[PDB]
Amino acid sequence: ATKAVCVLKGDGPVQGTIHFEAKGDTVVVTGSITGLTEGDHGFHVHQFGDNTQGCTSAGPHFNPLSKKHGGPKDEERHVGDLGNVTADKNGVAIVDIVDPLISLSGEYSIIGRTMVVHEKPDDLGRGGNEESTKTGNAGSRLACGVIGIAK
Amino acid sequence: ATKAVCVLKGDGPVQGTIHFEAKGDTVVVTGSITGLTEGDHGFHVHQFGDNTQGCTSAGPHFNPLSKKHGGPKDEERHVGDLGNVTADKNGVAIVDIVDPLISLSGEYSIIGRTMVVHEKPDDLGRGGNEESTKTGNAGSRLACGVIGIAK
Ligand SMILES: [Cu+]
Ligand SMILES: [Cu+]
Ligand SMILES: [Zn+2]
Ligand SMILES: [Zn+2]
Repeated sequence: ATKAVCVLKGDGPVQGTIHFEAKGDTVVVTGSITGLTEGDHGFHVHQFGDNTQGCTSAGPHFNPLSKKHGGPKDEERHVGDLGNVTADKNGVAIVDIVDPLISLSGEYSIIGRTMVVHEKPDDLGRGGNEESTKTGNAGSRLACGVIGIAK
Repeated sequence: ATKAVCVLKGDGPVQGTIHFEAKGDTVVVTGSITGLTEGDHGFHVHQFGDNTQGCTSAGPHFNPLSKKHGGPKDEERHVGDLGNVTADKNGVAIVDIVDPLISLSGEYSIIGRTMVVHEKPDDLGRGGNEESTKTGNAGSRLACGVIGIAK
């Protein structure tokens, strides 16, 4: 794909639509997520596009390079590690990301994988417990969607 | 991918879980769809994995070869044309398909595309009208899901 889209859904108030575009050699990630608590929320590509057990069956973060969890600017990060989206007082987080590791084709393709927004801020792998190095302590998955080819 | 999965959801009673496995040069499609009226129901891969407008934003049957609509055993068929699933009196259709045209990788890859189950039987391009030649007269989209990568 050159364009992809993801509709985030869960059991609670959180919803969103995420768009992806292969621009130049990078992927531009845009959209919005609504119904969030104010502040940062972990935002990641999870390995499986599998919603059979809700957002749980999406598996861990997309990680073809077998690294520990990090922030999007880190060398040591998962390919899926897109950092945090930040909700305002109205519950709206505007997604605006350009990422060097994700792709919409080949080895790094996130098509058919899952976008997940989480309950808590991602500590970007700097929390100092084992959990930080896996998920950034971002906690439960509020909404997710399988990433699909868009027109 | 080598395995894929789709969760079909819509605005009514119909839902399902469809699994896909690359086997030799085919894709094995298994699963079930529940909440259907008894009888045949059109079942196709559609072009976009785009659920922003429910099943409508999936677009047409996946058709990279620009062919007319057919049944899965026809030479003249869309890549996405998987025929019908058949619901019993209890409303359960068991999906058991082997298809050589859809793929889980490359040009005919259905990863990131949308599986759709329909209101009416698919006449397999044999209804004698113009619509038959596009959609098999399978009617409304009861449920759909983006096909994602599975473990
Ligand atoms: Cu995540
Ligand atoms: Cu269809
Ligand atoms: Zn991670
Ligand atoms: Zn067709």
